[PDB]
Amino acid sequence: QVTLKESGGGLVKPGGSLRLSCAASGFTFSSYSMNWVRQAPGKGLEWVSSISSSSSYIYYADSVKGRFTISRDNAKNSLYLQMNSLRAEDTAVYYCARQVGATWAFDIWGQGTLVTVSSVLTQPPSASGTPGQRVTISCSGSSSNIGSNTVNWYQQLPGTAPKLLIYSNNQRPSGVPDRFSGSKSGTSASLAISGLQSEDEADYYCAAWDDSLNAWVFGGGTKLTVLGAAAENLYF
Amino acid sequence: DDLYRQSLEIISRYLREQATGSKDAAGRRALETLRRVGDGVQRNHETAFQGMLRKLDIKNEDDVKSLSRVMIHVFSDGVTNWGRIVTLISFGAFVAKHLKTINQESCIEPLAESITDVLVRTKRDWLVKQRGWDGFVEFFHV
Repeated sequence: QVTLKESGGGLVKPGGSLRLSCAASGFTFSSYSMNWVRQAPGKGLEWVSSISSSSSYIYYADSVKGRFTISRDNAKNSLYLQMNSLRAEDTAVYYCARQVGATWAFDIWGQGTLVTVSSVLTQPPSASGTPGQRVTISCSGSSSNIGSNTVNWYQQLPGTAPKLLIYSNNQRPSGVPDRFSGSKSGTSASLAISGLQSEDEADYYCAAWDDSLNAWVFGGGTKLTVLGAAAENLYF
Repeated sequence: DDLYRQSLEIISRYLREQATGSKDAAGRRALETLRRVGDGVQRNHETAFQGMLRKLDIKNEDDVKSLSRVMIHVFSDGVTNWGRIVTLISFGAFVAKHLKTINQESCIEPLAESITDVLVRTKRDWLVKQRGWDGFVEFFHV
């Protein structure tokens, strides 16, 4: 079983410190780049930090620079996040995610850990449809992100961790139905669901690497509602 | 330049062992990958590499020096990827093998310097964005 499991979350006071751990199983950890992605309650995904296989290349989001330190111990299959000078703005579920070497997609995600301290790509906030209908979700970027690099799409069902839906603009991983499709044109990208199903009611996020920011940029997310959907698509 | 030094160490140590025929932290993992991917490219492109070596006509020290100068314009079509980089290094290993058979083993180090010079000079920005040698390892992981 290929898995990631985050640890170390909890309640901390502003100005405090907390260390997160991420335990990797079922794969050769030392051959993959790893990332931390967080999500404030009721809000979108925000990339935090990334570290290459041998720790030679490290990157941070502007909002955590100087306060957060990412590290890894390949001998323990572990990824760490040292968080100092914690602010209320850092409250979020923190996810550990594995990056594919050939595509840079985040193919494996942990369940997340809650830290309680007490958008460069754009997407419509909502989208809706009846079952069987075709819906489209756009993702707007610019020269240094979508215009220079590939786009990835993630799907997050309510109460679940995000899952890889599309990679390299239009490629589907195993386990993703052919009803989902993606496209990239200029600095824009789009996700199409051809024949809405009950299970498609989820939040959808686009993401791309930004050459100017040297950061991963996530879209604000689109909440997809399936009006009049039946449990497991069985209409009685 | 930590990237040129690291790349030179990786490419030279790989070309020197390919000629000799015997195997000698981030650089350690990159070398293991280059040994697997590189030997594979040389095995599957042996006929194409034989034609390229015959065309270049390498018989002495000066022929390696001329190859060194023509090297800066190898990626003139604007196509950049890890496949193209490993193809240059693998062809360099193939020319390093030939150099050992023509009793010109001293030519392996300037050949390694020229391959490294072109990669770091014309592709530095690309290599840096690709996480350099960590990126190389992660790209070819199976």
